[PDB]
Amino acid sequence: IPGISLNEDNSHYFYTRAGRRLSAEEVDSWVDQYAGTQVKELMLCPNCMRTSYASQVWDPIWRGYDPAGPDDQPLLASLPPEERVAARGWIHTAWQLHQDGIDIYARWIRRCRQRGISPWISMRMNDVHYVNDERCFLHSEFWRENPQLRRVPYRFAEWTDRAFDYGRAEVREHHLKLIRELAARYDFDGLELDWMRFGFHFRPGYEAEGAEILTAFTAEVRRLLDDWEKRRGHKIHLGARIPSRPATALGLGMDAVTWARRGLVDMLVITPFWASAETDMPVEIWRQLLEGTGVTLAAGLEVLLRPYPDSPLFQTNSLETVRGAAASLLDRGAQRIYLFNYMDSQTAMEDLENYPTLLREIGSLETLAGKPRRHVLTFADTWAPGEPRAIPLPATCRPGEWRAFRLHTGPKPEPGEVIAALGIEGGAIGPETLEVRVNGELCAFLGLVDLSKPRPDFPVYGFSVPLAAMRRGYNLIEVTARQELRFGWAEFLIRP
Amino acid sequence: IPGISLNEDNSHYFYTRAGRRLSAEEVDSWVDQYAGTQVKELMLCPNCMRTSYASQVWDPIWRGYDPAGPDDQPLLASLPPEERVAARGWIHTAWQLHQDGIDIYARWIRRCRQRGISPWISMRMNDVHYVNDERCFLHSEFWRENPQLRRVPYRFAEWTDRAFDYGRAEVREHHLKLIRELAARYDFDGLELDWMRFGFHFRPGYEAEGAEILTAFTAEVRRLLDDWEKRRGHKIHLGARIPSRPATALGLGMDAVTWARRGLVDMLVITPFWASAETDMPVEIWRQLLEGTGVTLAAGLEVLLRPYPDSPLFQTNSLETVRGAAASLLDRGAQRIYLFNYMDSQTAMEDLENYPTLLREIGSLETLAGKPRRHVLTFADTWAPGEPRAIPLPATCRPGEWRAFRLHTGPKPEPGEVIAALGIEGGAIGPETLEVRVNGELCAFLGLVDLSKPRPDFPVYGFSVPLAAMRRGYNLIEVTARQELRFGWAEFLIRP
Ligand SMILES: CC(=O)N[C@H]1[C@H]([C@H](O)[C@H](O)CO)OC(C(=O)O)=C[C@@H]1O
Ligand SMILES: CC(=O)N[C@H]1[C@H]([C@H](O)[C@H](O)CO)OC(C(=O)O)=C[C@@H]1O
Repeated sequence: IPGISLNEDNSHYFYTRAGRRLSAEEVDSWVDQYAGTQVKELMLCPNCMRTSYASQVWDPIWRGYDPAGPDDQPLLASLPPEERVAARGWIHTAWQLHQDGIDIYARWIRRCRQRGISPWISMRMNDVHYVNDERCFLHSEFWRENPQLRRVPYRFAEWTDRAFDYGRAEVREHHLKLIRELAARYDFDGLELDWMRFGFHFRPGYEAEGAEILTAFTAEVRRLLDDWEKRRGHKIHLGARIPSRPATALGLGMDAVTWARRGLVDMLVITPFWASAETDMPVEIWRQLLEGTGVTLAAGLEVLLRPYPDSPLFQTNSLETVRGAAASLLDRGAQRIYLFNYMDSQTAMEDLENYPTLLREIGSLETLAGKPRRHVLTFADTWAPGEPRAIPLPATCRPGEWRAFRLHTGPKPEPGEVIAALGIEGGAIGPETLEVRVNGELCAFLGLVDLSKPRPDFPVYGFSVPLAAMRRGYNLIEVTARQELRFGWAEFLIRP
Repeated sequence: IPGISLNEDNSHYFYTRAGRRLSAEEVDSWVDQYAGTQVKELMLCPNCMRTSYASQVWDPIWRGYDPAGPDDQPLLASLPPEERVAARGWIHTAWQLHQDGIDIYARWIRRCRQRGISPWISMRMNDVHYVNDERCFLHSEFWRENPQLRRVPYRFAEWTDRAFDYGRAEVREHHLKLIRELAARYDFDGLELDWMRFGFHFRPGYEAEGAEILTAFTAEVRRLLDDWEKRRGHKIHLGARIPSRPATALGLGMDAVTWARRGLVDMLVITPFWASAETDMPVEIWRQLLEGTGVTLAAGLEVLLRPYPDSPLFQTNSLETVRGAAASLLDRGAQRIYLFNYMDSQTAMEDLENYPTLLREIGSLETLAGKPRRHVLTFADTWAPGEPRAIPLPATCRPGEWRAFRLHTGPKPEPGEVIAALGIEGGAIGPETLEVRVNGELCAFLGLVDLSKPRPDFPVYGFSVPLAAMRRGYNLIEVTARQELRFGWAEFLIRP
């Protein structure tokens, strides 16, 4: 019953359908794949620094576009010729829809409502893709002309260094301009402020004043949508993406409990940025923080599943790793599972044959029950400036030393098999090199496990877990090694 | 004013006054030093595994003691000879007081009230000092005879491995027996359950079950004190010492939010274990979690101030650094500063001449205002089993890299001098080796700072901070180095 909130990004549909002359009929068909599933809400993202629709207050993606011209035109000049082709696909497809008198977002919305989906607009508040290229096609002229409006003038070590500083009146006005336009143009059920594109909105050190500013911003947005409620004659929701732990959220100027208690938002999505889905997020704590506010708390997944920040693997979640994260977060009280980067092609799970199943299963413990699942140890990609970072992997165990890993496996397993699986880096073990316990109980050595992808490029050793040992929620792997070892991977595989 | 809560431990008074034949008058005079200070409660601890008073349900510290005998006697046999002298100091003074018809806790409670100090009893729930010595004097016979009731059978790498398992009925009953006697024998204004001696109460992996069990335990205790309120004809307060972060507290089976909401407790002490004071604890989050409960949230300080876990430095807080931590924790909403291990001797601040000063200043922003303070970067010593650990120091910065450190410095500085001071390990810089910024602002190179204790044993470099840079709450040091450098210390010195 909690269900699925699914984010469709600003660029995907225009990139993947480039070169077909899209009919209103085909545009509508995109909403159909999500109909009759556990999907309750599609969050349709129309923007980055530029809009994918023909905006009158902001730059459409095709501003500067010579549609008859060659790939090497001023708008695309700054990309390598190969990347001009990909980018021109997004730009041209978007442009050609506007010329055909097709407003893709008014169409998708209309169609969502026939097919029993609540349609949302999700706004990227501070996208900074490719800001290392000040000539890039997808930056706004406002950004290009106002370097003084950026977060970090003294260094460029990351893209967020060039993000807009919302400590500026001109920056808030610039994004309130697009919100004012989206509310007037589209009759949506809700607006999602996606603060997590890219998460960083203030001068380093100013995040306190930042919190006050983003609360006063959200209140002004709530007060705008209250006027549209009258003009439309139905409730319009306001929701927000925010980081996965409450110290990080407030430390990045997002005091969400305040937003919540002031009825400024009615939905919050705790999520990582990108680098990996978090399989472990403190939902129980967020629920206590939000008690009596009537906000719906959603646990946000990302498509990547990676063991540690410096890992060279860039594989995505599978149906089994997503039922793993789903089971867990629902168990911990998630009122929605929110999918970001799980689209129908290109940016998507690699086991794309399983997408129809996924959208029919991960929105409920009922439909996850008695299905194979994988609970993988990952990491939080996002931390406030100077905030101590808690990263479990990789983990070194010296001879005679103990290391514990807690993994959230949500509902107590059904009758069947449980494996605790540990990958070892550095090119090794025998059956006794590791002593492994789960919740104190000795686990049998199984041998080398042949994982399905997502999997590491190093040996994964399996240990059979007494079923009785496994608990609701966190389950604790403890290991000791008789040889020095580095762990780069840890998961529970549960096979009812 | 928020004021001070000060904890007197189970052993200190008996160790330090050993060899004096204490009269009722001297016993009473121990309270008087705290009279006229900002101390609002004394938290009088009467126990480790054994009581320091003449208990009839538990072992007094002197069970098995031969008062006339040599140091080389069974109860003391297992210690080195010179350590027998210290232990017999505690055993004999405790014993000799009982023999003189002096109940030290009854005398302190009554003397507390005469001096306008609210007397509390603080019980150590699971003290495990010297559990490596199975024959040690201060273990209860009940512990020695029941190894099956300990937390971890399958290894012995830390003292907490031999702590009692509160998952067992027998363990709970053992601890409820002492609580029932404490409530009958002493007329205290409140009891504190000190979970944080030593914080580890459950088999590894059983902390969820644990949380239900400690809530019910707390509930019986509240119901017990409800009866004694009628018999005493006043309110009896119930409180607890819990870890510094909600996720660590709940992962060690302490759901203080549930305790607070159900009116089981009215005070919560968020505290480190021992290895260092935390100068940074998320007070603001705890206040939001506890909103509408009426629970007085106390920020716990410890006496040691150490930059990281593996540091060989074991220096205590000074007046300046307790001013710093106090100013920070009150600014963020601490409704009391709670001092553990800040006694009148032996276990005490190294600058003990400043102890009278400390007791009259650290319980109010007003009395701290315009006085020199030191805000030192430390760490959280306590993490739930397999909980990823966030530890800021030490921190390596490679040539051209940026490292950030957030230090909580509470109220905006008054006119004067603000130094960001950074210690560098490994044996050596020039004035242009570090570019140092606070909230973006270039800090002038000051040179070597001669820190008073507590201080690192490696060079400390000062950086003059433009006054107007400094914000209320966190202030961000950002540093980049022209050469690879390890940071072992960071603080803000504020010198109005
Ligand atoms: C085809 C492609 O790369 N799509 C990427 C998309 C795109 O870069 C953006 O829409 C530009 O605005 O961004 C994101 C993102 O996590 O935000 C993920 C997608 O993989
Ligand atoms: C003299 C001495 O060492 N006292 C130590 C004391 C003692 O061990 C305990 O009271 C015995 O039960 O314990 C603590 C403590 O932080 O727990 C700190 C004291 O410095």
